[PDB]
Amino acid sequence: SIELDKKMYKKKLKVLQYEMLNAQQFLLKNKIGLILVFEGMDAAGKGGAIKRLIERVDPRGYVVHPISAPQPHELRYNYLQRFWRKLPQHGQIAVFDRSWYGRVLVERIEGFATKDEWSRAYEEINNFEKILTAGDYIIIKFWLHVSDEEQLKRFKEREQNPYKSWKLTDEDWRNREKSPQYIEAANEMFEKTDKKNAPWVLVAGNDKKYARVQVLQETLAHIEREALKRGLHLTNVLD
Ligand SMILES: Cc1cn([C@H]2C[C@H](O)[C@@H](COP(=O)(O)O)O2)c(=O)[nH]c1=O
Repeated sequence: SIELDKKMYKKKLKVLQYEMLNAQQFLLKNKIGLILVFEGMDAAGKGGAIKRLIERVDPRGYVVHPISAPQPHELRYNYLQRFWRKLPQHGQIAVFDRSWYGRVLVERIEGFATKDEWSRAYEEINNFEKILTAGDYIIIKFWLHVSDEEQLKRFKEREQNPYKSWKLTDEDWRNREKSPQYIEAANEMFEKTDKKNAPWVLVAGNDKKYARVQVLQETLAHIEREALKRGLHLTNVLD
């Protein structure tokens, strides 16, 4: 595939979003749930890619969960409990903007999880996801990669953006210094939890338009593959 100008990007995006709406109706009709994980550094473009992914999908059929730090009430349970509570029904879509993989990313880097906790978490997470995918759930995980210089450009845009500058803090700037550790943790995560039933898709995120298109294409492709594995064929169930 090639990069496209804005008009052709818009047309390709519109077709892919129609196909995503159709795929949602297909998964609902066949009562197969869909779980999408998004991870990546601050300003990697997770939020915008999610917005394009579900923009034309029926709002009754999905929930986007913006995941932040566990609250004190959530820490009274196992770290996966707050995520168990958010799982979609069969036939519904759940999007996790950050996810249980925080156990092996920010919580590992910041020392919130002990060494034993994050060390054993890879197989705990594999086993959890396998429970779901052996039943009636499809899981895809996306890592949006962004360069340090592109992230810096986006931080400066945010600090000049009246809708976003209130949220950018000195702590975020300082956390940019921890990026090497995050990259190492993400690479170990990829090595240990990239599974056939629950793949990691690495998304080239420096160009937002390409990232949005790729997220849509990869979601649709894995839905079609998993449909085939289940003896079903994705067709147009809209018209
Ligand atoms: C998303 C997330 C953040 N955190 C921590 C990191 C920071 O100390 C704090 C706020 O992070 P945030 O500003 O990126 O949401 O919460 C966790 O411990 N676990 C998580 O899953």
